[PDB]
Amino acid sequence: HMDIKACYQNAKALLEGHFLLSSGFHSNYYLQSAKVLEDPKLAEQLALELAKQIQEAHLNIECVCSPAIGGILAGYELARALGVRFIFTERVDNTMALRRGFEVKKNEKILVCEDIITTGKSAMECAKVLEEKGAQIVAFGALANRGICKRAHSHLKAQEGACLPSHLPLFALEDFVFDMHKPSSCPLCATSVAIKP
Ligand SMILES: [Zn+2]
Repeated sequence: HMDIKACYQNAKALLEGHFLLSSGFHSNYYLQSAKVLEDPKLAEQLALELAKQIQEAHLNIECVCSPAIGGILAGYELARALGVRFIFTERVDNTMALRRGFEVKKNEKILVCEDIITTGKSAMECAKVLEEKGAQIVAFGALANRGICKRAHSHLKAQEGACLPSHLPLFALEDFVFDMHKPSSCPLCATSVAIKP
């Protein structure tokens, strides 16, 4: 229904250039999700669209959790759209932890939401914190997917670097598949220097 790519493009959330990503791969694009989430009206509309997919799955989500900082707004709007509670994990002494008095009930059905899933590494660190507290991780969610992890309802395949488990669904609005080059085989490196975004 919502034109996802046009939303991100109009918001100037799509940076074109030469970037060294967290996976070690070089790309001609980078996504700045904060440029979309800056607008609560856009964030709500995207979260309502995401919730439709989640509800079709009948997973009985009781709580949405996000790893701080970037995943916070997306997960929070998703929790509002689902009519459930929202909690977040944060890095304390360089390790993911659940603070702020947030508590998890034993076997609480939690969806781990991010603003964007690249490798799914931060989402996995968040899920491990919750599982150790007795929670059941039933799904992963994101507004945008980088085509590294496979999302539900897509004909794309999971790639090298994917960290999310194969037995749990990932729900995302769209796949933002960019050129991914190995650093020793990057065509952009011939013309410019790759910078960390
Ligand atoms: Zn390069």
